[PDB]
Amino acid sequence: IVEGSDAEIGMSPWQVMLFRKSPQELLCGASLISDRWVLTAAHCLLYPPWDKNFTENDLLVRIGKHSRTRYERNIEKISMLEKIYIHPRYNWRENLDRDIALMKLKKPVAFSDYIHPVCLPDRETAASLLQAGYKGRVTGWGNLGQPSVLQVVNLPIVERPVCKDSTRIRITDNMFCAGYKPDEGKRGDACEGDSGGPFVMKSPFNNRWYQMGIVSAGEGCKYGFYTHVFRLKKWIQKVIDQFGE
Amino acid sequence: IVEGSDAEIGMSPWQVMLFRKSPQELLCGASLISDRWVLTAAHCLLYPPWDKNFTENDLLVRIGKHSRTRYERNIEKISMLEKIYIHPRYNWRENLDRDIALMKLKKPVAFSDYIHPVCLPDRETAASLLQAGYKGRVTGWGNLGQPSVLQVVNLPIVERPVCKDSTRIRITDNMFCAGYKPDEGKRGDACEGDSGGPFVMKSPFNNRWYQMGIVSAGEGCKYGFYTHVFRLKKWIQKVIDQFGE
Amino acid sequence: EADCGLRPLFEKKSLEDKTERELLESYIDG
Amino acid sequence: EADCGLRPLFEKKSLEDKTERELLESYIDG
Ligand SMILES: *[C@@H]1O[C@H](CO)[C@@H](O)[C@H](O)[C@H]1NC(C)=O
Ligand SMILES: *[C@@H]1O[C@H](CO)[C@@H](O)[C@H](O)[C@H]1NC(C)=O
Ligand SMILES: [Zn+2]
Ligand SMILES: [Zn+2]
Repeated sequence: IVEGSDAEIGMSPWQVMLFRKSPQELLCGASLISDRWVLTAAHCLLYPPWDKNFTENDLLVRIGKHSRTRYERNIEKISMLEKIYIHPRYNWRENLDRDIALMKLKKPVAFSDYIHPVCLPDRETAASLLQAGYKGRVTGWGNLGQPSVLQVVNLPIVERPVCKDSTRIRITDNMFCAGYKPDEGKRGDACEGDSGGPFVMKSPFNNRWYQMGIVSAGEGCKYGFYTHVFRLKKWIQKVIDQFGE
Repeated sequence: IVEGSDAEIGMSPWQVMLFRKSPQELLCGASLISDRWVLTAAHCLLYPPWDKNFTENDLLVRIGKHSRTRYERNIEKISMLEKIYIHPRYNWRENLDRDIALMKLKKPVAFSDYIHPVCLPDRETAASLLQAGYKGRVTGWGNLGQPSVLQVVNLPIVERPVCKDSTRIRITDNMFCAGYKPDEGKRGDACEGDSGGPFVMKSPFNNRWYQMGIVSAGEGCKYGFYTHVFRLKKWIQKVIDQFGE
Repeated sequence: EADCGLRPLFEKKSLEDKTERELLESYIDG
Repeated sequence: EADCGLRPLFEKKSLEDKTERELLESYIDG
């Protein structure tokens, strides 16, 4: 997270540090939605070009953490994954169409002031807060340059016509984009390593935090893309309802 | 369960043997709906006349059992209760109006071919299968006379006008009743000790088993009453959504 | 929750208990 | 699930983080 700033404690408790088994190395990001359901980006797990064939054994996750380096004892939570699930029609080939994934956990996970999940958006919530001129918050650990604690930057959602012209890739509608125009002088964008992490918005209605997207490709280190979670909700609920036992 | 018969294995896997701590004694029945949510009758827990002030510490439950006496090892499951919740407007005084309760479990519980929950009924499901001339299945361990295994009897739902005339108590609409008319010669009714246990119906639509009621007062050892689960669903969902972490 | 009320030894096994038919005998509209 | 997206150190504590206001500055119809 570039030109970010330090989160205070329990400001995104649905944050999850997706942290590969051997060797000992931070991977992407991820997000907690149920007490066994982590939401992340597929190119974390699946992406032929960088040898990426990540299976359920091979990674753990770390839930309810501030610092990247250290270990909080009895504060944070070490979790294995009982199953991964990449999206069926997921297009690594072209434009990361449907860059989205789910990872069931081994055991369930108890909640605390530091661990807690995020709400997934409903109808009103997603065609109300997604907008021209509105911001959400992308939280993440990737480069500066390295941050001893979890970062948190707030970025503004770039108009459909504008992402399109600015980038070379064909954006589908199962993504949106965000990042500051060079116009102002607020620089700020998800760096690479912050992939899979939650774009969040605080509903003015119920005061609830909602994941609208997932860092698909931040770049930072132009506008960062995100998979348009809401426009792939129908998928999530098929996977959760059917497995998840 | 009188004039019953033996269940085969995993025929009601949402059955739960509500089994008091000291001394070692079967209590009512109960039913599994979520992986931390047991559904039972309040007069199991709360009923001034028979000294009944049962608190969360004082009882465990036993999930995924056939035999009453014995112990199936690695088959069944020993569970404590992290919290009870009697219904707020529950009337022990008069006619057991709203005889219904919920018991959160200590830890969560893994599912098996022998443990599994039951579906709670929706709109169609409850004004479609509740009826004049329709039966469900009340499963239970109480007297014969004692049954070395879990019993299972199927009884028919007695018309509104008929329960009323036959009994002395004012039946509310937050109950219905079932048991055979003396007319036929099929005797059969929930005995006392089978309280709190599930009245179930197999939906002809989705082939799904639904709890419509809870043995409120079987008597057996006249028509057995049941709390009209559906007409108190709204309550369940308030309790589950709000606590249950 | 969502896979509920389907006994793993029966409706997932495509089997039927001794007396579940009995129930279905007593429904069906007209 | 149902108590989601309410951080126990903030929205249950009736508090607000440094920059959550910032977000709310950028909405509201007209
Ligand atoms: C990943 O590897 C597995 C077996 O090691 C294989 O079945 C699969 O085809 C590979 N997947 C991709 C997307 O290359
Ligand atoms: C049960 O006992 C507790 C304390 O031992 C008391 O607060 C409560 O009033 C009693 N409840 C009933 C229903 O008698
Ligand atoms: Zn199952
Ligand atoms: Zn909570």
